[PDB]
Amino acid sequence: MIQEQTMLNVADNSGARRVMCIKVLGGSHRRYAGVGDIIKITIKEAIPRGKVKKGDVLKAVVVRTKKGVRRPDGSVIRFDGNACVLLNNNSEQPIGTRIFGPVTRELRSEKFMKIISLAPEV
Amino acid sequence: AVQQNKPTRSKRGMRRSHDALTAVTSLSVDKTSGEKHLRHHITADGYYRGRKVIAK
Amino acid sequence: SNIIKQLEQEQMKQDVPSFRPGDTVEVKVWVVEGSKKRLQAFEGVVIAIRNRGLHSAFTVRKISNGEGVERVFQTHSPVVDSISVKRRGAVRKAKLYYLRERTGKAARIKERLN
Amino acid sequence: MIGLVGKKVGMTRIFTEDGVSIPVTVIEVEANRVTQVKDLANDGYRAIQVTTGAKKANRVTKPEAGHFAKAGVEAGRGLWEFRLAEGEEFTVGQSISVELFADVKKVDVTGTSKGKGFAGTVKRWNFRTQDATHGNSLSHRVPGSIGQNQTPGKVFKGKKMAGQMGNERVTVQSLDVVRVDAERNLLLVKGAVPGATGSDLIVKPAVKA
Amino acid sequence: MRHRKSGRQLNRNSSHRQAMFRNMAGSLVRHEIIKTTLPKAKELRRVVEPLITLAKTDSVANRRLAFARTRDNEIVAKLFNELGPRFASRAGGYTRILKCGFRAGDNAPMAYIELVDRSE
RNA sequence: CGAUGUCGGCUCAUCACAUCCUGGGGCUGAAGUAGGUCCCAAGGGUAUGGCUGUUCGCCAUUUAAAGUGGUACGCGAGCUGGGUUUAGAACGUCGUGAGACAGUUCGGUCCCUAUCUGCCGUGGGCGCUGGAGAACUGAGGGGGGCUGCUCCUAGUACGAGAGGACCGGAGUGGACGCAUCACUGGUGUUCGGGUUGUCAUGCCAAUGGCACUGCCCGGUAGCUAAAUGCGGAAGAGAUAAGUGCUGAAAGCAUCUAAGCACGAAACUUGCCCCGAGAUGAGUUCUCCCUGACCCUUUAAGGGUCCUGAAGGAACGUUGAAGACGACGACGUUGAUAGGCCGGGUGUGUAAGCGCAGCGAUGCGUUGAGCUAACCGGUACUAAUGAACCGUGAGGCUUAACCU
RNA sequence: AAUUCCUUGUCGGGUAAGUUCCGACCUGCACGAAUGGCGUAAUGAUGGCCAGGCUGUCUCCACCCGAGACUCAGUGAAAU
RNA sequence: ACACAGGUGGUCAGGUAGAGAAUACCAAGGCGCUUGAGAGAACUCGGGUGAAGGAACUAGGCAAAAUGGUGCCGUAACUUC
RNA sequence: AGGACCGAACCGACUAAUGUUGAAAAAUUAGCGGAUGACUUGUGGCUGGGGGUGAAAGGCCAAUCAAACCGGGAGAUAGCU
Repeated sequence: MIQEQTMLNVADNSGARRVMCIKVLGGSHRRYAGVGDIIKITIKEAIPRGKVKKGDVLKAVVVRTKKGVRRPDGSVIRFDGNACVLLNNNSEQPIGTRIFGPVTRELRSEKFMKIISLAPEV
Repeated sequence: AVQQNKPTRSKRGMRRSHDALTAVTSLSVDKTSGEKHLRHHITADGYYRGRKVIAK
Repeated sequence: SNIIKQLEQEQMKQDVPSFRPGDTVEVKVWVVEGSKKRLQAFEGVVIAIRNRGLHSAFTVRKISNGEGVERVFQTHSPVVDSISVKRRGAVRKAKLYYLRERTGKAARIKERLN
Repeated sequence: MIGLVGKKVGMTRIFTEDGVSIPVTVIEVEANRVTQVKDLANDGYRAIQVTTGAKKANRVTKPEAGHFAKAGVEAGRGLWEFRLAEGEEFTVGQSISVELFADVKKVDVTGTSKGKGFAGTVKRWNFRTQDATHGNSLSHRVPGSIGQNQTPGKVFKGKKMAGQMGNERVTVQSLDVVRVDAERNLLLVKGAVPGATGSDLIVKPAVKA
Repeated sequence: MRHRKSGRQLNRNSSHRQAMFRNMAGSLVRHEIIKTTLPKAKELRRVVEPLITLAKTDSVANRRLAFARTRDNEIVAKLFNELGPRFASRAGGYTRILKCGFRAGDNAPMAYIELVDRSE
């Protein structure tokens, strides 16, 4: 499960295999992150085709978990990687032009549908 | 941190009052023979509950 | 008391397909999503036994591109369009956990066809 | 309005169209015999005794058999008492059933939790285990420091240590009536309740106008 | 702890209790009454009743069994011939327990275990 | 000074109130939202990451706050032991020098047969009085207590506007706390199957033991959290600060003196659990018993025989009840524990026989074979008559009724 | 700096930050050529700082096995 | 001090497996104990199991787990070659 | 060939854990390590009190040691207890 000091691959286009989870947020004491809810990330490698800097502090949201999406019936829909997508801290919204993720029901429960819907996978 | 002064001999009598061993009285007898046993084992004569269980 | 099993058979189906683990099940669903029904298809192999009445999980795994991509369907689920079993598996274990860390010719399943 | 008793058959998920999967607890309700009603000089109030089985007619004693003769001696599985106030009509002449819940939607259940009497600081009192390596001497399972030094001279009441767990009365209030059947004497309720599968549950209606 | 384990852990390691109760099964069929502690008399009933049930069928495929843990040269003709009609054909209840009293000079409870039928 | 462990690190308390946050609101250079300041209040609350012996400090991100103090600036018969404060080493300095040093680092122990006061579960007496049994009172104690996010009222009040609130009206979260095992994971050394080394049943097959449960691969029942369900209520009573009515001392005036009315996250209930040793030893219902004799002599005391109710105890079979005790189910007026029978879950198509293929191996008979906890069926094994304890209407009185 | 208070000097690099690490500098209150000077590899029961696998050290433990805690019998202490 | 988990000189080491004196089943050989019965809780000691995460723990990957055999391939800086 | 790489017998102290009124006058369990040497070892000797021995800690010198142990001067002396 995703938590503080976890290294992940990123769902943002031209993002590197390595970004670091520095805070799990929620204001109260928190163990692990949650799908469709925010997390604090630092960029540990930057790709020159991408739009981010190494060592920069950013806002993100969790978009796929090895724990799967499973609330309504207990029937799990599962993925073979843990990943988040990057959000702007003032203007809001996913900062990329493509997302590498399943873009499930709880991501369309956010204000983001216009920039995630190019490829629905479930 | 050690015992200072000796505990009372009435308190020794009361702590020893909690005994539960019995004088086994009366002992049970078989339905065909007046031979004694505790309420669930065989006699030392092979008699038990009017059934007879060990031959000679 | 067994009246709680009669309560699970209340929601179970009168007739349901059997395949057993490793078979190629070629599935279709209407999903409903608590809001709107729509046709979706999913294809892979069934990697778990059905099995315990109403709470049968019906777990299917795509096993492609070096990812497993696992999904629980439930065999008695009201959102199922069809199950179209078209190939046997050549497997002997029912839990199949060795397929979660293997790819291609190491996660092949094969056809039996015997 | 009084109360009723039945056995915890189990719990099974019922499923819903928009989520969640919802556990429903099933209660098998007995012919609650109404063995007694308290009236004359009984502390200015009225109360009924239910009875939850027939036990065995060979096992009875005369002080129980006479005390129950007014309805015949049965006294099985548990007696239990409920306060009879604002009930309008008298409970005697029929055995009480899930008809108590034919209009009611909310209930409170006294679950009686399954015993776990063995307890411990990690099992009961939610404390960690301390240092499996790096160095620690006989302080690996402890509720920390049980009292400050010198000046108090004594141990405080209400500390997070010792005692027993499970076997509490443990009420639950955030429940809902899912199905009633007066012909089968059967009750279904939403959510989980204390007490193991196969244990006896006490339930009373909850009402607010 | 033990919340569905109904097996008695008794005294000393499992591998002792195995060896001992597999030997005591051979000792019981030899003399048809044996004396020991009340706990040992009851713990000898475990898996030996299934072993008696196993000795009922006289088929050549069933004759392959009852042979892994308890062997003796003088049961070889009774096996798959007599243990059926004498015991296993009863369908359960192949033994009897009775406490005989206490052990000599000490507080240990003593009992005898016998087979449900005596030879005529 | 015949010997109070010191700094920092971990783990965990109790009291204040000089209030950081939470409830209340006053004054103001207070229109409104705010800021600045004031005091009624300690019931609930008051992070995390890097650097250092480390407090002290600094930095990054979180917050209703990132409050202060007492308790040897709380917790070594507490955990840790890097600094300071052991033997040895190694650098800078002063001195003729042993030494010395407002100069400094490397390696450096943390003991404890718990008596008494205390604390936390649990037996056994004495007691309410003739004995037993079933159950329930409430004098009193404990638990509980704060809060994040969003939406309606409402773009309402105030104000061109900018900006933007009380008041009550709901839904949804975390730490944290509780419960169940139903889902999802885990474990599950009474179990199904594969396999390397080897021994054993003559040998081969088939099959079992050992080698860490050999290696495992798995797992029912169970338990469990990382799983799921739920949680800190609504209401009532009474107050403080504070706001007031009516009004005399002060013919005016005045929250007070007489007499009336309101008010805070506080206070007390309600909630939830205990609770008559509440010796201030509560209360109803049901069950049972209708015997004589002797002595000193007496409304006191002692002895003898006769044979005993209601009920308990004893004993199993064993438990969802346990360290010992205490407690549940029932005991042939029998399903209390087990075996057996029909089946589940879980393993994986074996053996025996033949066939294809030099063969490994695969194929048919075969969804084979195998079973414990789960479900149902069954007296097949086991579960004393009842001994023993318990006896005979139970002392005095105030008041009424029945006789 | 094995030599340096204020000092974590002052600057650069690594880092969300870094009294630690790496590299420079001179203004060494007091290094200096046998009371030796300076540098180099395998190497070191050597010390500081990072990356990866692997992992119950930790989130957080949860359940087992073999031995003690319990109990009864036999033989039955010590410090105080 | 003891019929005490200790100390202690010389000679010997087969089969099957294996490089082997490692290591197991074994061989020849030996022993089944100088307290026994039972049980089983918070806790104490070691071993076994390990999901998802992983060095976050800690002064420190300490401790623990993973790696592990050898025939054929393929190999940096620095260097007293 | 080897003050050589790993490694039995052989040796042995570094980490960790258990033990600590013990089995124990220093062991036990697991691991890392020493193993042709500046080594180790069986057997018997030789080195002594300010003397020995020490690739040198005032460590070791039969548990003792900024000076061992026993027996004597010695019932030494104590403005003190």
